[PDB]
Amino acid sequence: TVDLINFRNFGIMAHIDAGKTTTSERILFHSGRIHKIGETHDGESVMDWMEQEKERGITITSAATSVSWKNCSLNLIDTPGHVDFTVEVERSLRVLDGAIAVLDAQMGVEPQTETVWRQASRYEVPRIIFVNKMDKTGANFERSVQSIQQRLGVKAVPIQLPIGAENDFNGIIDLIEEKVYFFDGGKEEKAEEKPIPDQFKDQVKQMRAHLVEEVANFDDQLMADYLEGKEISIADIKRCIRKGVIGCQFFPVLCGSAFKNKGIKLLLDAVVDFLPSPVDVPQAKAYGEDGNEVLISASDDAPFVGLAFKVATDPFVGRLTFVRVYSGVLKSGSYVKNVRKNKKERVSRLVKMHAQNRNEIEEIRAGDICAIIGLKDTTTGETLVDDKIDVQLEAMQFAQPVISLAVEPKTKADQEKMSIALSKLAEEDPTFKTFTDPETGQTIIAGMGELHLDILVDRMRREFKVEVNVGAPQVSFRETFNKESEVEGKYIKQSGGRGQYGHVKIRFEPNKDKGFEFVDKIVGGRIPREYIKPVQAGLENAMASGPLAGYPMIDIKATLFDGSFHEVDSSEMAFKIAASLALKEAGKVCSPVLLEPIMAIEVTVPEQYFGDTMGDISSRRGLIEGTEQRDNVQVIKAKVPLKEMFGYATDLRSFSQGRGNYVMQFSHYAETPKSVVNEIIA
Amino acid sequence: RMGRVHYPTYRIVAVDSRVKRDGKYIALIGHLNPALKENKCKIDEAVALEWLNKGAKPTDTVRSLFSQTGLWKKFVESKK
Amino acid sequence: MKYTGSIFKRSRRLGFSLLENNKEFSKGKKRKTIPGQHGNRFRSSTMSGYAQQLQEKQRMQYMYGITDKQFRRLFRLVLKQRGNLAVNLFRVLESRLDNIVYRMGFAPTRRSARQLVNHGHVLLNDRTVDTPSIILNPGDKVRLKAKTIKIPIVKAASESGVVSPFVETNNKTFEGTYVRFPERSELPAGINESYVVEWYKRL
Amino acid sequence: NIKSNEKRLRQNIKRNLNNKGQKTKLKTNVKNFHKEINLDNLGNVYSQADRLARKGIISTNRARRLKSRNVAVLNKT
RNA sequence: UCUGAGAGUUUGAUCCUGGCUCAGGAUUAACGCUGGCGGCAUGCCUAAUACAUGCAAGUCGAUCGAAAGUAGUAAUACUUUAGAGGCGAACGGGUGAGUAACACGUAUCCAAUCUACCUUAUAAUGGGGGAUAACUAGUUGAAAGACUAGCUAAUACCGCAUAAGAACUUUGGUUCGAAUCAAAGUUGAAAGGACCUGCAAGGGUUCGUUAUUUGAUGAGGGUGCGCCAUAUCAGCUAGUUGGUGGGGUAACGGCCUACCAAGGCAAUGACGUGUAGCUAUGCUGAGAAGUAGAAUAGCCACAAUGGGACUGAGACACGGCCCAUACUCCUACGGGAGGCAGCAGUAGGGAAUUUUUCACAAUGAGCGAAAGCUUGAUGGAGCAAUGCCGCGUGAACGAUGAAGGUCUUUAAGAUUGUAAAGUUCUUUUAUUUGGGAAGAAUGACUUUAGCAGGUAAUGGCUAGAGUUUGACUGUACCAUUUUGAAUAAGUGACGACUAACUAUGUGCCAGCAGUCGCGGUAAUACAUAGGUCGCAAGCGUUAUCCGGAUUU
Repeated sequence: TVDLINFRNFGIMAHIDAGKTTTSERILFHSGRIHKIGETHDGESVMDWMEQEKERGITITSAATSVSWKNCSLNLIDTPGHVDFTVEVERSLRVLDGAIAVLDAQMGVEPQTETVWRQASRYEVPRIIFVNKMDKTGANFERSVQSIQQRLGVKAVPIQLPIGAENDFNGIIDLIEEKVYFFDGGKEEKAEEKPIPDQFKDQVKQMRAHLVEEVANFDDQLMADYLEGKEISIADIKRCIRKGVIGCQFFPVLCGSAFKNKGIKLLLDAVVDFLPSPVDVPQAKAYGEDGNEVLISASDDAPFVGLAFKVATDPFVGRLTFVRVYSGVLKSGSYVKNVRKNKKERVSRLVKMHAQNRNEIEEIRAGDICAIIGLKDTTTGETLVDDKIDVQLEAMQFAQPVISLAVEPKTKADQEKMSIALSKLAEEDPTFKTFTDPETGQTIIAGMGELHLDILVDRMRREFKVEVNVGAPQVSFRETFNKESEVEGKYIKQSGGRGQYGHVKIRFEPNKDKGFEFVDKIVGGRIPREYIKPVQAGLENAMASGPLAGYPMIDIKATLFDGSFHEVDSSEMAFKIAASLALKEAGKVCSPVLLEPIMAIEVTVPEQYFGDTMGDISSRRGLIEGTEQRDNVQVIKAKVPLKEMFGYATDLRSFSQGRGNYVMQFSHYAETPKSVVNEIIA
Repeated sequence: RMGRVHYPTYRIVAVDSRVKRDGKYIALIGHLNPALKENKCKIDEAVALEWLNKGAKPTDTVRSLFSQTGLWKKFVESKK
Repeated sequence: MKYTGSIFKRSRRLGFSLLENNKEFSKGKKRKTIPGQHGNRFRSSTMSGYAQQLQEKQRMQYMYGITDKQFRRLFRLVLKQRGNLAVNLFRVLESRLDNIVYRMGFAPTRRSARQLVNHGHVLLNDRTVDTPSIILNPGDKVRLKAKTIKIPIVKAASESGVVSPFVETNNKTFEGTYVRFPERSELPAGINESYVVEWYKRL
Repeated sequence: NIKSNEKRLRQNIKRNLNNKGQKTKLKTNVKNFHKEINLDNLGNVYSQADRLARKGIISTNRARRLKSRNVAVLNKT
């Protein structure tokens, strides 16, 4: 590569309903503050649609957001927009070098910002903190600066101080420099340099007496200066905070309002000064396919390694493979290798996107993002190589589509077109599972939540032009029967040209913990041994149908007692049919019953949803017994019917504000109560 | 032209320099392989004289071989 | 396949040594029985006109290692000439480079000759040949400039020279030359070339 | 379109208006000859045929055929 | 003399009428398993289905005025052209929807044609005018542009002198619808540019002009033959069948018009129908023939669709135009712009048919004395076992036959298997080092020798000159060029046809299946292990053309 010290790439990570569209638009505008063509005023003149935060925030720009700031090219990316579905977030995280976590201002809960921060801290990647709105009701500075430590305790350092409380918001009291007033209520153009207000000088000093003190964990000379009271150079403490944030020792917090556009220039200055470069970030290594498969890093000079993470179809030129090249330098018109598929891919052309425009750069260096036209066979989750060597892949995706829904094809041709839509929609994110049940028949497709299923439907009907009916998930039952009985089977019949006859006598007995079992009682030669085995099969096929809803009958012990083999009219399949008649007749006599699937669900909650889950299980269904008291949490295991999971994924999640989790494991089939007997039957 | 890749061949033709090649020909005059230069040809200069009498200027670089045929000694200086 | 792999295995079922007799005759014992764990008495239960035709053709290409497409190439080449096509083809059957080198006292086996030729140790008329299938013609000179001192095989063949009127050779000067077309009487007669040329009209 | 077609248009449009004028005045001469027969308009057509057939405006065959027809029908007068 | 091989198959059985199947080839081949590579090509057949982007056919300043900019005190020289004027554009490439007929091919006829640029052949290459282009200023809008008024150049446009020669008119002179001559009547010929020379006068070179006669080229027109099936398609036909005059096409021609009539064709099949680009030819057979008209080559039709015209020698013009249709795109919304059956690339489809790759190195085509410019043609190169050809993955010796395993069924033996182990050797290819091409025996370029009418001299030409041209290519390959067995073999069948079976499981079920047919209790027919055999980086499977089938 060239100048890897400057190829600092970042990701746009915004909270749900925290102005995702708004915050993303302001980040584009400030990143768009390059006056070579007028991108500043061009972004200033944008007023877009308002349907959903994530959707409009994504569709306003392209995923690849290549911009520059005064020395360095930055590739901002906002692919994740969701209830914070994990895979896109972590994939972008491995693509990005650093990230900004947007805090919620309408309320103080911000239940999903803590989740994205958990995911970010999981990878040791550096981050920064910034409250989205300093003008929204409920956006209290004290609330945020106390809640961060109460919920997480990450030693976040609040650097800059605002001026006003959600109505009087008019500037920032800068800590590193003098005060900066922002009279703009939007569309940031000028910053008013002012001296620090007198009444808050001490407000600085204390924090100042802490700030250097907060970076006092790096050297002893800083402590000596603190004892002396001698001021440390602002550049020195700035670099100390940079080392802290890149090393995840602490994280700075800044203030501003997206709807008011105040103090984001300060954020950009901080990003340039303190956020890391690929040389400054740790080495998140990949994995090969041989058994030990890696003792290597990117090395960033000329081994070309780049993770294939997203593809989008431009109508003019076909597919577009967006890739962040981790190492090496690549040109166009060259065949790259995919060892996961062992295939050649010709790089027809290269392209870079800023907001929506194409820039054909014939060469891409390490530490950048780009898109490729060509490469019509590669999917996401893979790593691209051109040296004919096995690919090293770094993938730790988290797939939790805990809810599934059945999508109903209107026709077998509709089934085929929906499978084509599945092929299109699985290349972007295959975490969703699809099953075509052999018994229930309806196609089950997994999703995260209401918005996830909604967006899948939107791509199906609009992006894919595929129209398919939607239904309800399908996993039905099992059948068995009550107390034993013994009947006979006599099939004297014929269909095709001659006589046929057969007759057997069997015992129809339940076996609670054993499947099909055969016991013979032929002592007087009523049935030759040749007919012992076929009759068993006649039983094994007869249980498949039930008189209530038609599920196979299991947990039955069969005991053949007697029979009659006649002359040429007798044949083995006639005995099998007679045994089938006997089995069905006895099943009708012995009052068949049904069994429902039962999953064992374990829920671990600190304190919040104890009574909520108790009442949900008691009201809906399930088998429960009291409490488990784990180290600092409450754990409840319930053996609950699998039907009860319908909407439970969002009944628990809605009550938990998105902070719920569980484990779904199938336990066993259990007797169906009379209510279930009335519901399912037609 | 014809032959193989890395193996060119072009049968010399007194063809109209304004009509495309690889078509019907009034008279084919000579052949030559331009890969290895040894100047093997089957020139006639009998009907080619008539062609030059009625124009029929061959392709661009034929004039060099025309010098070897020595027609300049018998065509342009034929009025004095 | 360019090589049969195991060559004694070829003489097992065939019962004919590709050498004079010493192929499967002196390696500890003489194993001239046909292979197969299912082996049993077989005297007249597997031989027919079709079977003997296959046997002759198989031993014929085994003696030279000709692939199917090259076999049809040689068939068309001998079609290009007239007369008794069987005997003329048989004369062309010696036109292999490795076969000649073996018959020139320059290689104890045609397999060794082939693998020397591919290695580039042979010089065919100021043109080193790596393909050992080139067609011989009378009046060809060969050299073994320098990749022969380190080869004990070529020297051992040189001391065990072969006498032939259709070619000339100075084995002590590493010189060989194709003189005239070979004679039928100098070559094994158990092979029948007619049935194969009857068998080759299938294009 | 391409610039070369624009240049060809910018030329041949005016050349075609000129040719239209020449053809219509030749037509007018033919009309005046059709009204009455005289040697003066015969000379007029003689001149005009050479004016127009000189360029590509009028084909030699057409001009010769028309003048031959007019002089032939004149031969009886 | 070119030149010919079948097999099984009903039934108690035998043949016969006679069907079937494959053994064989071919294929834009497709698919499976796999797969180093050389060289030879080729590499949408689905949707003339819809397409972003780039080139896709432009050139000339020594044709013209002038503009812009450099140098120069200025003049002027130079660099580029906004434009005009000249020419190429109709070449060429691609497609096969249409078209079942002069369309191909073929033999001839055009007593009825034309055909710049290029052949022959001569007459000269003037006198002017009056205009606009470009530009300037204004009007309308972001702009593209559009509109208005002023100034002019051109080898541009249009009169004016003569027309050598032709052509027309008339008279005389020809030939089996003809052609040739003489005289007279009439008409209309050019434009200049550059260079050398010359005080000048003027002369010359060279380009171009005009008209003239003659090649060739291409196009048009005439027919004969050859150029699918359909009668479970027998009437069609009123510009229809001809005649007179006129218009008309490069010419003839109801091609068309006015008038005059009512014929003309068609059972040897018109018309209607569907199926179609045609040929040389690719493949299949010995052939009569069939197969299809790959690619290429020739010819014809088309350029989003229907017309219509436009100049130009030549077009109703891939990439000129208008209308109308249908679409798409932009519009700050008033209006505009366009057509990949061009190169690719992209979307869909299918099983699938590739690079928006390089240089114009060569060739070619165009423009131009000249240099020079264009050239998604061209030549290469990328990719694909897609076909063809060619090569390796070792080789010399090497054991009563290493170890294990298999059968034999504990016993020996065989068996895997010279395969192994072992010694020795090697390197096309893998890979380091230097060599290393022709392709350009062309083309430019001026001075020389010479030729040549002139000569005052440049220039017109032939023999040598190097500064001149390489993507391909420090390429293939080669001196053990470094090391090194190292860098590498699968596939099908094994009851018979059809050269290829043992052990185990197995129970008309599982399954094989080209056919005959197998498997219901130890199956040489299935499934696995081992072994055998045949082809091989190809082997298996499918479709379709033929041989076999002489089985219309």
